[PDB]
Amino acid sequence: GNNYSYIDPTQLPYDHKWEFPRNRLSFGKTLGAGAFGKVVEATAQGLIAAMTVAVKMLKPSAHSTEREALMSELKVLSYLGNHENIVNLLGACTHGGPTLVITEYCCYGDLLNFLRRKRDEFVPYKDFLTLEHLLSFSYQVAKGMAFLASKNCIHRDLAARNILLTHGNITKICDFGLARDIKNDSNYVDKGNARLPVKWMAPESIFNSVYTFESDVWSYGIFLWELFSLGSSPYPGMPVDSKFYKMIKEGFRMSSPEYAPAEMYDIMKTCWDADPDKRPTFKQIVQDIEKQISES
Ligand SMILES: CC1(COc2ccc3c(c2)ncn3-c2ccc3cccc(N4CCC(N)CC4)c3n2)COC1
Repeated sequence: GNNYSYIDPTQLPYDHKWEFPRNRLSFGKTLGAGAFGKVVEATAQGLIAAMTVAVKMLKPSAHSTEREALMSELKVLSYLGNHENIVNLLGACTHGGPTLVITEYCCYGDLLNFLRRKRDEFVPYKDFLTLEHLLSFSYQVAKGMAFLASKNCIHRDLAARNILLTHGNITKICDFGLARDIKNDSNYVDKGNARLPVKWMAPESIFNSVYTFESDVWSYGIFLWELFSLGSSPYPGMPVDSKFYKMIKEGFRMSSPEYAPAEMYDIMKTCWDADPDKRPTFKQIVQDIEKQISES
């Protein structure tokens, strides 16, 4: 009985099959900077000639616990494996300097800014943005999240800003700094003291700091609202304050975006069930969207 346990991927050794020499890595422009650190475009010569990649790194002032967390994220990505709809791990630099995590590069950037740029040219039916594209995006994000859940992982920051768009209109979930394997407890209780994405969070995460497969599903529902509203900020007209929390707890939910199909707003509503047990799984969401695509 006690001779069997769940292998914790963050306790496994770093596998040097990922190691890439930093003297073949040339940094280009900065792609983003924030609590996650710094992300740059780069060329990784000979990782496969020259492929364009993204490289995540910490600020030079970073704490030892920040540095350990980047190593832990590397181990999580190493254990997770490859999927079409995530920003995949390609390599790392783990000695001779600060840790660098090398991942796929997505030339169109984040989906939120993409949507906000294409808002004015959007037309529901027929390059330009159409209802068909938005359904495809909903499907691909659900497939990436189903994959994470099939590996017993939660992302904890699902939002349009953390979805990237690459060639062929393929969407990829990015930023795994907060992702966790929850095989042992079937939840995660956040002990951190960082700023949190309150308007994307399930009420049980706000109130009790508990994260689960089902709280990722809540966030997916908020993502759907962002998507079909073409990049509107969620809960318009509502600051994050005592009024906001009271309303969410009492059962307030956002109305449908104008261009959301009724069956997609139906998914949103089940993602936001107050009872986590009544929310759908990503597996169920994928099957639902599949059938909507086929019926279109
Ligand atoms: C639009 C252009 C392209 O932009 C980009 C941006 C990030 C790009 C990118 C192309 N390929 C990849 N990544 C990544 C990769 C890992 C990341 C790990 C953590 C955080 C990230 N980001 C993106 C979203 C987040 N909300 C803010 C920081 C990350 N990004 C073409 O010139 C910019």
